[PDB]
Amino acid sequence: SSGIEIAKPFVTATTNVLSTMAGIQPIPGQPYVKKNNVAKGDVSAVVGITGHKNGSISVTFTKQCAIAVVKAMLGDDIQDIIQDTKDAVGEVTNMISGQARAALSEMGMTFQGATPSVIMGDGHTISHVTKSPVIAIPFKTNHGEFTVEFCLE
Amino acid sequence: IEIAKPFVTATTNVLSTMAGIQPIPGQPYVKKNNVAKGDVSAVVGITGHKNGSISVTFTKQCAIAVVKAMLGDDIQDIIQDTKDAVGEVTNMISGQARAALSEMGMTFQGATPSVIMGDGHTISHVTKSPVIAIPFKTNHGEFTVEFCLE
Repeated sequence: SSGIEIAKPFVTATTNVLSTMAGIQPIPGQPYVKKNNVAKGDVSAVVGITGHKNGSISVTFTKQCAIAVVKAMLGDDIQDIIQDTKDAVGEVTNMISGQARAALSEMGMTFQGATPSVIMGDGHTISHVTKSPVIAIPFKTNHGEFTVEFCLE
Repeated sequence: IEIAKPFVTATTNVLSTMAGIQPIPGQPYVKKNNVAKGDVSAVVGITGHKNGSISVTFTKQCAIAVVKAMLGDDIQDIIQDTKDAVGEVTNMISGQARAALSEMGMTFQGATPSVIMGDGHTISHVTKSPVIAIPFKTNHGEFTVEFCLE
């Protein structure tokens, strides 16, 4: 009904991508239906999906976690935080989209994926515009937290 | 830039019909920077003929004027109201732009939008294609629509 029942493909994709690319040992918590109208954080990414239903996948990182991801993927010494954040988080997001949609296809649901966007600025908010509930999955890592959100309508 | 025209048509039509605002389009250009900076943005993915995205980045002044117009000046919660009003505008820009694209032989599906708030945030499109930006002037300040296709 809410979409919480199909959280697994999104959670597994997120865990696998962050593990592989960043080595930050992501640990998902329990999915929940978001009751707040915003995700608040420091680096976010978002990518639309289309299919039998249309929706979106986002990830909102704490500053520490986004920095750790960028350092793990491109090296401890950060060349240009804006460009490297765009590139590293953008690739992570493309990979989460590809892997989550591959998992969904194996469950008989084909989705296409749009191009991601990366948002920066301390304490920005991102809000999904949808008639449906938004499902959030919080994560712990070795270097701070992030949350994955998705919706389908 | 011919491919920009459906996005300009949709933007101008939606803001006039829904928000009482007449945006004056400038010349589309290829972005040379890695970000668009602003106070309220919205973004919506598209798929089909190409995969891509449509975004809009507003100065605070312009975003407030759009939200007030759509809420009949009865803003009760700026966060919720911005989400709803800018979200609806973005949904309609996507729908109308894709209808105009279908008229030029390119069929696209649209994802659900997201609305971004926070003064001086940036949004960056993740693509190897060039990003096209269209500047607009209004009675309430500037905004820019960007899109990419790959």
